[PDB]
Amino acid sequence: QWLSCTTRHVRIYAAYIDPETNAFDQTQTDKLTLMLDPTEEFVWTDETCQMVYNEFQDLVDHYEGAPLSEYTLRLIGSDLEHYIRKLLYDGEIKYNMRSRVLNFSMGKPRVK
Amino acid sequence: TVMNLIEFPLLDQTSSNSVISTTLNDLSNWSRLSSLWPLLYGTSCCFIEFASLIGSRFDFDRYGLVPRSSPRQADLILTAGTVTMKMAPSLVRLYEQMPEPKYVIAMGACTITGGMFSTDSYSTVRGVDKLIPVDVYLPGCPPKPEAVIDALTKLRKKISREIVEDRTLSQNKKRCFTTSHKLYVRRSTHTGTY
Amino acid sequence: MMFEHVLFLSVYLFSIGIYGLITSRNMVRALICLELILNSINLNLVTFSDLFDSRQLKGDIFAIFVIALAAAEAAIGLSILSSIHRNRKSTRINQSNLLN
Amino acid sequence: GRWLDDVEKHKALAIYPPHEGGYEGRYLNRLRYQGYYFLDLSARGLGDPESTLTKIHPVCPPSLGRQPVARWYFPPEVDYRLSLLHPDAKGLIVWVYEAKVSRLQVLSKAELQFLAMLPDLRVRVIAECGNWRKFIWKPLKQISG
Amino acid sequence: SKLELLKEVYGLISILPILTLLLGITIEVLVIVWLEREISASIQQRIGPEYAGPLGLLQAIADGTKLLFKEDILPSRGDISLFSIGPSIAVISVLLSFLVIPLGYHFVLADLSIGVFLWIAISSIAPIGLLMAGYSSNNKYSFLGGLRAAAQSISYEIPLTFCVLAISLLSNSLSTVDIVEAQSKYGFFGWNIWRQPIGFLVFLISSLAECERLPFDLPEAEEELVAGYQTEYSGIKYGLFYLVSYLNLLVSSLFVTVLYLGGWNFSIPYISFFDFFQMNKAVGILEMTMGIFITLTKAYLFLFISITIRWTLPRMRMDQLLNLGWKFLLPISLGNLLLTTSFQLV
Amino acid sequence: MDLPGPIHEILMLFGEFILLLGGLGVVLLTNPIYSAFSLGLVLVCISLFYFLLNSYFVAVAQLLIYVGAINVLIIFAVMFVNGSEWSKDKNYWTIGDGFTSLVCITFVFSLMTTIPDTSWYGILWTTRSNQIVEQGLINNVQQIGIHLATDFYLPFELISIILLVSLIGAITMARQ
Amino acid sequence: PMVTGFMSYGQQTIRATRYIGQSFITTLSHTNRLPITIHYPYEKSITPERFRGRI
Amino acid sequence: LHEYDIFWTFLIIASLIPILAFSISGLLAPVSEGPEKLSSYESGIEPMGGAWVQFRIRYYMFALVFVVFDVETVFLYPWAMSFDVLGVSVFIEALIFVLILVVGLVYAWRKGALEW
Amino acid sequence: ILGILPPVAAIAFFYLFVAPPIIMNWMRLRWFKRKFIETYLQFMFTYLFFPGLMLWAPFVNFRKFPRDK
Repeated sequence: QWLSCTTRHVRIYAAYIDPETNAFDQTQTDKLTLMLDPTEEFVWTDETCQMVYNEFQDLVDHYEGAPLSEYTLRLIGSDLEHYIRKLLYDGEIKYNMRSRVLNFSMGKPRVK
Repeated sequence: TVMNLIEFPLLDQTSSNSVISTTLNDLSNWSRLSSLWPLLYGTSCCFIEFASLIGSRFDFDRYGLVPRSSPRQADLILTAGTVTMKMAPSLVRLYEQMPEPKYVIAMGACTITGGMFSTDSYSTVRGVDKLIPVDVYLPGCPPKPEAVIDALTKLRKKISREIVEDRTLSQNKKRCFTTSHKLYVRRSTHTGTY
Repeated sequence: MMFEHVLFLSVYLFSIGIYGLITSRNMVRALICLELILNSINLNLVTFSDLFDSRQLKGDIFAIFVIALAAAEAAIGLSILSSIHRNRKSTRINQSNLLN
Repeated sequence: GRWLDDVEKHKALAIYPPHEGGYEGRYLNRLRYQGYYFLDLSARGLGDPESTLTKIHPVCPPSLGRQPVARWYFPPEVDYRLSLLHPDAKGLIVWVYEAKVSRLQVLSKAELQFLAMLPDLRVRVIAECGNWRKFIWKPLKQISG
Repeated sequence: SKLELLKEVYGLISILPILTLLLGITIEVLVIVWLEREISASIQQRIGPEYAGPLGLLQAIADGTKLLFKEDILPSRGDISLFSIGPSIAVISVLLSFLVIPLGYHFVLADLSIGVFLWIAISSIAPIGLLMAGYSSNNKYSFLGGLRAAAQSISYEIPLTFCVLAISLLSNSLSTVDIVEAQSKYGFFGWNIWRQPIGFLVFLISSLAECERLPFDLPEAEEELVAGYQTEYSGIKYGLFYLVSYLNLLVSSLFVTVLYLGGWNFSIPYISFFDFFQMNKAVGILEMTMGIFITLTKAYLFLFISITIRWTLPRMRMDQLLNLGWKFLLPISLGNLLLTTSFQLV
Repeated sequence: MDLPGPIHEILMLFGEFILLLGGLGVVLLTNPIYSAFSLGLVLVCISLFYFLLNSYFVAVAQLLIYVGAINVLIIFAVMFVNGSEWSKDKNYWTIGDGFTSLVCITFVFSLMTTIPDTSWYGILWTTRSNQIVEQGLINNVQQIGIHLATDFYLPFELISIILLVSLIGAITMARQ
Repeated sequence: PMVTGFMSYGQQTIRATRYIGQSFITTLSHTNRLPITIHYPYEKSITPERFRGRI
Repeated sequence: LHEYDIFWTFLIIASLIPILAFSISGLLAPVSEGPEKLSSYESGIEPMGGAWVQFRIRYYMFALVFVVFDVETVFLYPWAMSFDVLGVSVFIEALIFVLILVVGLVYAWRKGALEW
Repeated sequence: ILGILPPVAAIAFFYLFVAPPIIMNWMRLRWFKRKFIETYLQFMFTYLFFPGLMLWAPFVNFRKFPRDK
């Protein structure tokens, strides 16, 4: 069923959920939706996420020929966990900046 | 020449609230921290001493720590024992399926980094915060049976550091994206028969 | 409006009790509506034994007996439901006309 | 503002609470509405605290078993946090949580005196140390030396 | 004139004593949860809910206030159509029972000659709410988790009835006050628990499973699936279920002591507490507080007995529980009535 | 015994409006378990009607023997009918829906116009000796208590064997 | 038969009671025992001279 | 049997109690939890699907025998109240009554009805 | 009607003044070495003087107490 790689900030859902509630948690699993970091570890302006949305087709259509297995889900999440690292290593995106614990998965800032 | 600077504080954070409307939530969060309940979870090399926290050596139940074996009820879960790649895709479901005043922490040095499982192995996950946002990281493999109570006392203050306007930072939005697939389905592999 | 408004609701239940009976499709719904009709008649009965006949209650005893027989019938009908669902693996009432 | 009675004027103090913390958070709640914004540190771990509050100090990251010299040259946390602070802010309220008992550099009382000057010269710092059941506060500079 | 109604607008009802009963029952809930969390987990253990002040006297209401917010979740399958409707029946079934329960000399809330009958009738409405709640969701661990309890509860009211009737036929009444009236004769000889201990045994053993004792056999073993039909019920829902459980316990203790023991009678008959002094001056508040005193302690004794029994027997499985409730308690709970018939024949 | 006052008709209308919606839920909703729960609601709100009128036993018993045993039995029964969510939209079934909703309304009209022509408050005056006795000093659990066994001896002796036969038949039928 | 049941129904109950009351009066000295378990967090355990903490 | 006005006031108050508590919870609550929220407690990742989990075959017999054996009590109560008031005839009548259902219970016991 | 206040005031104040701060001392003095029925002594009193026992329950206030003018 809905066996998706639901890692932090990487939830490639193998089932249609883009309502407030999927009403079945899967909606028969025919769309393969995705939500980006509900914990707000990164604040998003549309333009910044537009490159990720564009390369989503590069990851779902350009290099996909294997059946619906989490093998492909790791094949996606691997580059997904480094596209954000690249987008931050060049300063285009920044961290949460809210009243949460403000954890640093990639460590504190640097001086280049 | 700073790398990965922090975002600017957008609000000016300038406000003033009445005491008769603030002390209510103040004592409410005081109760919320002084009535926390554990959630049962424990796997491996950094767990077993949790059991001793219920006896005559260590007794954290003295503070009202009611151990609940259910996600939707409790709010405090201890990721005791070193976690691997698997048992995680169902672990995060627990954090997703409990009320919002969770304020989860960690336990076991092999869960903040993966200490004794960090030379070469395709099973162990490097830390837990790369799966779930928690607050405090607890060292020790096995974790010191007293350090956990001290870290609970530490976290006991963060909730007391909350105000009435803070009860809006748990509301969510939806970055729900409309993207489909084109691939072939796989039938269920975990066939339950003998 | 005690003595007058309640009876105005007896029919307004009895009728419904019959309708759900006729338009019923599953056995359990038909039995529910049957019980509903019996309760309608019970209610139409009791009020009569409160306005008058207070020396020796002649309605409340009859209401008790009606409730007892209603419970007995609701037991027996469900018992028959067990056996029918054992024989055929569906209890669709209106799809069994092999006796005509 | 009972804390305000001994923070704006002194700018140097230490919190002596009971060893549970279940009575002190209310105090921290009130100091978000003047220009004071929280910086918790848990001082244990850093070397000479000067280069931790003024200078670009290389914080050696937790090593991964291999990789000889690799230190990301981390920055200080005073002037940058001022740059993120608005021009409408009274002071930087800071908590030296690991100030106690009852090439590193022991954060002794001399180091606290040298952390009592950044409040005055160029952060409203408060030391932490558990004490008697009644939540008390005391100027640590006189305790310092 | 008297156009519609002169003195009949709203000034015929006062809601003071009802709210006093509410405050009292809430305080007693705090007391009983303190009893549990300070005696059960302290037999050979550490102290109970310390650090909530001196002792856990504030811990109970602290847990209540914490459960108050707790962001009620309302799962998807099943909704307000039956979810919020579930625990309401549960809480009302035991809250309304507080009507006919007395506390002392002339402190009953309603004479209600059908009192104990009303209590027995209201005790057999909870299973409806339990089945509704357990089915208000869709997944397992709540459907069967509630089905088990709703089923096994049904297997016990018959001994309850055949033990309450074996006392109604002794007191020749159905109102609690007259029951304790027929029992204040010999101080403690005339107490029904000595006249009919065979009925008291059945009532006491049934009371355990009737107030969900035990719903889970072990501190680690669940309530037979993962939990007792209260898994998704997170905030005030689980709070109300905790309440209704403790309140069933309380009503059972109060009823067994008001039936088989002297309700507000001393060890010496209740009327005799006035005659031996030849005069009384201010016995009003004395007798009021002493009725709250000599009565609540007797039920406290059974609270403690149940607390102790909690850690002495492995509560049976629902393969033995039905057997015990049906083929064991029913025959003797009928035979005691068959005996007391000829016993009260005189 | 008697009732408070002009609060009476308030509770009367309230209970009537509750019971109407209850019956409509019994008869309309397709999901049978919702129907059974609405039936339970109907029966408790009619037990309250029984209690309002000063007849106490036939109220509390009706609450115990129906709102208890019968409803939980029916709930157990609905665990044997599979397949729900039939059609909908304004008489989901065939024209038989309309034919019923016609003939039932004719039945209503007939009885509902027969009733408001009999002066019930005038049929109460002609009997001023029936409810004028009370036997001298009795309460209303002893009225039934005695008048069930002093003259209703035969049906009380009878009902028991009916119960026994029903039990035997139910066990012999339900068991395979 | 029933005479064997009329003889053993008291035996089952007497065994149940001989076990229940025995365990009850035995755990009586446990519910009100005189042991003192772990004290507050200000009463940490003693540590002999072979362990490992912060190197 | 004089004034159930206290009963009615207690009914309305204790029926307002649950909706009052629910509404009070709702007022001071979080407008949050837009997560999955479509699956319930202690579940294998998203387990979903399944039916025909009844085992009504066993418990139905218990329910039936209970429903039949219950009616005894609401007939005994008017008798249990009117023992001394009347003579001893009601004693024999109720003995016949109860003995009928004792025989019924004996039958239900012998032939396997009350089982595992 | 004049001298009625001292009697009903002194006993009603003692009913809620002395027991609250001393129940916590009698329970803290012995908690693990009690007898089989000793815990029954002060626990019952936990209700009787309750008019004031809750006033010295953890409700004990730590307000800032505006000082002498």
